[PDB]
Amino acid sequence: DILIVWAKDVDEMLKQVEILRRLGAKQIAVESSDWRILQEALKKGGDILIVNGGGMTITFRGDDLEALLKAAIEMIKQALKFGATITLSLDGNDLNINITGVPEQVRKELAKEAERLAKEFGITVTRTGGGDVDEMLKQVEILRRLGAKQIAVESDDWRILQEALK
Amino acid sequence: GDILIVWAKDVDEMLKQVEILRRLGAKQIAVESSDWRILQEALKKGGDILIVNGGGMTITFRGDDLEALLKAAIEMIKQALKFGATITLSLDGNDLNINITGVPEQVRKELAKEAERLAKEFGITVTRTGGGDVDEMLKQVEILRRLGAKQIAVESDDWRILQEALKKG
Ligand SMILES: [Tb+3]
Repeated sequence: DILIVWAKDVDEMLKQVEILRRLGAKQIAVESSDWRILQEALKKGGDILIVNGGGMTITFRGDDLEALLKAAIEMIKQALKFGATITLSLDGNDLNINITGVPEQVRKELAKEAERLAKEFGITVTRTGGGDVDEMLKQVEILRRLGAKQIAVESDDWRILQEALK
Repeated sequence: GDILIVWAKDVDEMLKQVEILRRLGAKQIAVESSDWRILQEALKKGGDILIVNGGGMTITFRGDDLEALLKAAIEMIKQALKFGATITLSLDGNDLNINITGVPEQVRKELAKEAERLAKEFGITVTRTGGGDVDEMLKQVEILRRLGAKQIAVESDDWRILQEALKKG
């Protein structure tokens, strides 16, 4: 079997991999949309790299944790209406919202609603993951040239990302 | 070539995605899902690499009032984030499906109580299900292997789930 560490933070990733290595895990894969986490996973001896090229992460930032929640609520209602799977975690002043299981048209709508909500509630929003096909080709080659022998690519929607196979 | 993973929560979308990749000449396609039906269907249609990702404390709210499920959803997110938990939600017809990870068993018990409380308040049912238990995962993994899964991976953001899966693997 393979154990896959879904990693959102480089230091969280390193701790999780070491915890599993300590207990004798022989096949550790690290999964991220963050190229930095994948490069650090590779240096620390991750057996498989999984490039997550699908979904979307919306991060609301602000010292008013109430205002982050109120924006996150409107995103959640919108995302659930579109049939999304939504994962939420509060990491300091960052409310992290991962959205999967929706097509590109819905990704674009939820990104614009996230930007609107940020201004309405007077907070900051950053969007990551589901980057362009050229960037994925470029960064996957960088992983290979760094010595990555085992790369998998993951998406909930291959209708655009199929361009990467041509 | 690289192994290409199709993440799926719908069986029909899963098959369409696998066909897109197969049409372009993808040699090794993996299917990833928390839904054991979708993983089983991936095997029936000739797949053999599967990723199981649904581990943790799984709770289902059920009701005819969509707006009451939505309200209970919001309140559970508030409560989860307060305890520093990671919360995954999906609205599947009249069922709001929730998975809680990143916390110890002591914190799991507290969020289960608040789930039963919010069920009563908003006039909906809660099913505290062992679907996310690693014992349930191992049983379902054995079924996948007997249905022809040659490569199984267990995925989580929670080191506690992967640790428990390693020890019993
Ligand atoms: Tb995955």
